[PDB]
Amino acid sequence: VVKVRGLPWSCSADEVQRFFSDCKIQNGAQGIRFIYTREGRPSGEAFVELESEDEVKLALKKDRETMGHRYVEVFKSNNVEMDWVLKHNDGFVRLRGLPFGCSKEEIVQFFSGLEIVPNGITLPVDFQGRSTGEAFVQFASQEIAEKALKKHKERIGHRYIEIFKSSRAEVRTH
Repeated sequence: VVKVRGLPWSCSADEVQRFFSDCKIQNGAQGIRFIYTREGRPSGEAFVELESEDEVKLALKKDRETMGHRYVEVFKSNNVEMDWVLKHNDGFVRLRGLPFGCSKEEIVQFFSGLEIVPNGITLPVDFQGRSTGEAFVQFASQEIAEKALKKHKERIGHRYIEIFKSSRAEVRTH
């Protein structure tokens, strides 16, 4: 059990196997289990199933290896962590592809109508410190969040802010 982060949303199961060629992935391609959202799309974070305990060190070795044009975070995990995953009531919204220096003030001004819960915007950072380009948003109600989803690609600066219906589980994993 080796948790992965920063993987692309348009990647294949063989791409992570080719990325982790040094390691012998248990249960072939089935072992490289992706973590999906409530919408169904892949999150960007995966759950790799390393066969041997010695291969875990070989897996963790590529902690900041460049998969094309981005850094991939690699971290050790427990089998219990993999079991507790929710993919398939909640007022969460997965925001994706945001301007570089995008502020919480910019995001609140964007959804000027739909109410956000206190400190709703939970904008996460990469291991280096920079913003991931994605964000979260806990609205006051699920019905409020549903309305937010209607603006699924409005321009913020010069970016179609892709909005997806997420959950608290995805927010806790980030």
